[PDB]
Amino acid sequence: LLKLFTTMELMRWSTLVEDYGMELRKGSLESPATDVFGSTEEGEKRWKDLKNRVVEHNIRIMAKYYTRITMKRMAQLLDLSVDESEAFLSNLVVNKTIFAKVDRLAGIINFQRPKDPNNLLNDWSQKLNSLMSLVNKTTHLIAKEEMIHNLQ
Amino acid sequence: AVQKVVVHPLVLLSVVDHFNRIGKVGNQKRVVGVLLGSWQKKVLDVSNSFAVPFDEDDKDDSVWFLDHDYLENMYGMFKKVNARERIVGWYHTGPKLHKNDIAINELMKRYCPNSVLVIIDVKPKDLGLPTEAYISVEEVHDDGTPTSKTFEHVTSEIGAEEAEEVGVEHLLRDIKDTTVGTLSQRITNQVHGLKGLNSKLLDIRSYLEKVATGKLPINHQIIYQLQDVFNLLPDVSLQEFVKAFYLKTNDQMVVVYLASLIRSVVALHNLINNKIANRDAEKKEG
Amino acid sequence: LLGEIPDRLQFRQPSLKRSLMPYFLLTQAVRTGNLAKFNQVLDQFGEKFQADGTYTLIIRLRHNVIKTGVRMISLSYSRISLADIAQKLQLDSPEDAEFIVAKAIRDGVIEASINHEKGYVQSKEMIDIYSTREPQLAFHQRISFCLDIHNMSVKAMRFP
Amino acid sequence: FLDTVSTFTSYELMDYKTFVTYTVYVSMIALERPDLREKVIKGAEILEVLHSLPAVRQYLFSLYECRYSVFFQSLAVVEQEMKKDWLFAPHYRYYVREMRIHAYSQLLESYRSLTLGYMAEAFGVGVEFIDQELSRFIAAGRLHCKIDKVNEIVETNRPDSKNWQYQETIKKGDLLLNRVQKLSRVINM
Amino acid sequence: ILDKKFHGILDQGEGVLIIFDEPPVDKTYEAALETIQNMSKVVDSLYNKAKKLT
Repeated sequence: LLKLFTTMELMRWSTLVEDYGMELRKGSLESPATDVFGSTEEGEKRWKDLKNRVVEHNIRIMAKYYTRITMKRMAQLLDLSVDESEAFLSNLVVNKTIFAKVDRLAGIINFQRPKDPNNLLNDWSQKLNSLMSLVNKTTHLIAKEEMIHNLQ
Repeated sequence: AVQKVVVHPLVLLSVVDHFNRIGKVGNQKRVVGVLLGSWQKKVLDVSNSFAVPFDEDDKDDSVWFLDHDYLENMYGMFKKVNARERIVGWYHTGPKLHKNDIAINELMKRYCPNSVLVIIDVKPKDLGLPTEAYISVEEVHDDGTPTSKTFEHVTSEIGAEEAEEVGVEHLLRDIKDTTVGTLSQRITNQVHGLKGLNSKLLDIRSYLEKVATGKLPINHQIIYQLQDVFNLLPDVSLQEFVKAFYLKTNDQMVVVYLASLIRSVVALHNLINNKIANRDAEKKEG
Repeated sequence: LLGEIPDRLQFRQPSLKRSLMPYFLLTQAVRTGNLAKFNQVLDQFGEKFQADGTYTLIIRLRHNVIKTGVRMISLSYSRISLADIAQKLQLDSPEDAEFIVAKAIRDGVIEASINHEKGYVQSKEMIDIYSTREPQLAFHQRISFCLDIHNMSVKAMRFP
Repeated sequence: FLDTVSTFTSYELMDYKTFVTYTVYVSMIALERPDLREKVIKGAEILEVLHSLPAVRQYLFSLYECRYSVFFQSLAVVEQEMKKDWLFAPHYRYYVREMRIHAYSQLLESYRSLTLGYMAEAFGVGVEFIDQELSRFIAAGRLHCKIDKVNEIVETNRPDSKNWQYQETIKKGDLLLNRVQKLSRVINM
Repeated sequence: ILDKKFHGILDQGEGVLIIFDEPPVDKTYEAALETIQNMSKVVDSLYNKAKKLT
C-alpha cells in the first residue's frame, strides 16, 4: 500500500492484484475485502478507482520528469492501450491536476511546461544561484587551506 | 552555537594599538588579549575588548599565561559601564597557531561555554578580507585517534555601528565613493578572475602535491566533492553551450535593444535642447 | 535603377509639374512589367530624355524592371512556377527564364529552388532572420551614428 | 457624422436617410470591426434608420457574419450608389479593394495555413481571380501575407508584433536627426 | 479569434487545433509611438530655427 505512495516508480498492476487478490482469501477477517471487493457493483467502481490511483500516481511523477514523451511509450508505461490512455488523458486534464499538451498526429505529447517564455529565471538561476557556488570556492577554500597548512 | 562573527574596526584596533604598547618593549610572540563579545543571536558580534599582558615561551612551547586579576576586576569595570558587553572568548594576532593554543581556550571555558578565538593581522598584506576566526569543538577523527580538539574556521565579516563612523571614516578622506554602476562592478570582474583563478592555481598545485608528498590530507572527502559541484558546467572545450548559445545572445537581446533605444531619445533630449539654448544666447547677443 | 521606387508625384511641384510630365509616366511604367507600355514611353517621352542625357540606363533598366516584376511575384507567393510566371511577366519562353533565374541567384535576388523536368520552379519561405540577429546588429551602426552627433553638438557648442 | 439625428433634416442636410447612407459607407472602413458593430447596435437613433433599408443593413451584418458569398453582390449594390453619386467618382477606386482587405483582414487572421480552394467556396468561385487580386494587395503594402501558388496554401504572418514594428523609431528618426544635423552646422555660419 | 474570445490557431492538413496566447505587445508600441510624437517636437521647432536665423 504505502510502497506505491512513497518514491513511486513503476510496478505491474497485476502484481498489485496478486497482493490485493489474496485479501479475498485472506482471513480470519474478510470484511476489508467484503465492503470493497465483495460487492460487485461497488467493487467494479473501486477497481477502476484503484486504476485511478495507480495510473495518476504515474502521471504525477511523470509531470515532474517531462520534458516530453511519445504516445506509444505511455501505453507500455501505464500498462494499457493508447485509447485507455486518451481516456485517462481526458479525465485527468479536465480535473486540471497536470497541464498537458497532447499532439496525436506525430504521437509526441508532454506534461507542462507552459511554452517556455521564461527569461529571468533562465539567466538568474544561471548567474545568481550557480555562480554563488562558484564564488564560495575561495571562501571555504581558505578555511580548509588553514586546516591542511597548520598540520602539514 | 557560533556560526559567523562580526568584527568592528574599533575592537580590532584594540589589538593594533596594543601592538604599539608591547611592540616598543618587545620582545617575542605577539599581542594577545581577551575578547568581549556582544551576542544578540546565533550571529556573533564584537564591540569592545581589553588587552592583557601575555607571553608564550618557545622551549617550553606549551607555556602560556593570561593575567586573571586583570580579567576579573576589569570585567566588573566594563560590566558597570556596559551591562550587555561580556567576554565571549579571546584573540591574538597569529599569524598562525602553534599547537599550544589548545590549552588557552579550555582554561577560560569557566567564563564562557564556548570561547571563540579571533586571529587578527596588524599589517594588512594578503589575500583579502583579513584576520580570521576559530571555534573550539571536538570532532575526534575517523582514523581512531583519542578525542581530538581542533579549532574549526569561523567566517569573519566586518560590520558597522551608529556614531562610530564619525572619526573612523573621516581620516581617510581620499576614497572615491563609489561609484556604483560604472567602475564599481567592473574592477571586481578584473579581480574576480585574478583572485578567483589564483587560488585555483595555488590549490591545484597543492592538490598535485598530494600524490607527491603531504598525504594525508586525503583530504577527505571535502576537496573533490564541492569541486564536482563546481562541475555543473566545467566549462571546457568548447563551453558546451549548444543549448546556451542562442540563449547567450538572447540575454543580450533587450540589453542591447534598450541601449539602442535610450541613446536615441537621450540624444533627442541632449542634442535638441543644447542647440536650442545655444543659438538663443549665441546669435541674439551679437 | 534601384528597382524599388514608388510613384514620384509625391515629389512633384506645380512649377516642376509641366516639366516632369514626360518623365512622370516613365516611372509609372517601371512599376509594371509590360513591354508594350514600357516601349511606348520610350518612343513618345524619349525627346525629353535627350536633354538629360539619361539614355545610358534605358538599355539596362529593362533588366531592372524584370527584377522588380519578379520580386513583386516572389514576395507575394511562396512557390512560383516558371511556366506560370513565363507569360505573366511575358518572358515568352522557358529557356530564357532559366537564364534569368540563374542570374537572379547569381545576384542574390531570389532564393527559389528549381526542380527541372519540364521544368518548373518550386520555392519555399525564407526565414530565421528573426529578431536577435538583424536589429541588434544594425543598431551597432545606429548608435555609432548617434554618439558621433553627441560630439557634433559639443563641437558646435564650443564655438560660442 | 457621429451627431446623426441631432442634426435632424434640413434644406442643407437633404434627405437624412441619404445622409445615413453617406456615413454608413465610410463607417465600414474607418470604424473598426469592434466599433463597427458597436455604433449601429448600441447607438439608438441610428439603428432605426438602417433597419428601414434592408439592402444596407444586410451588408452591415453580413460583414460581421464574414460570409464572402454575399459580399461581391451587395458590395456592387453599394458601388452602384457609389458610381451614380457625385463627388464619389474619384473616391470609389480605392474604396473597392479597401472593403475587400477589410473582409480579408479577418479572413487570413483566422488560419495560419489556408487553402484557396476553401476560399473558392466562400468567393464562389475564386480561382484565378484572387490569384492576381491578392497578389496586387501585397505589392501595394496592403495585408502583407504569403500565399503559396499551385500548392494551394496561404501562410500567416506577418508577425508584426516584434520586428518591423520597431522600424518606425529610427526611420522617422533619421530625417528628424538629419534635419537637426544640417541645421546645426548653420549655427554658427 | 476575430472576436478575441479564443486565442489559438488550427491545422487544416493534420487536424490539430493549437492554442497560443504567447505573442505580447509591450515594449514596442511604447517606443515607436513616442517617436511619432517626437516628430512634432522638431517640426514645431523648425519654426523657431528658421525665424531666428533669417
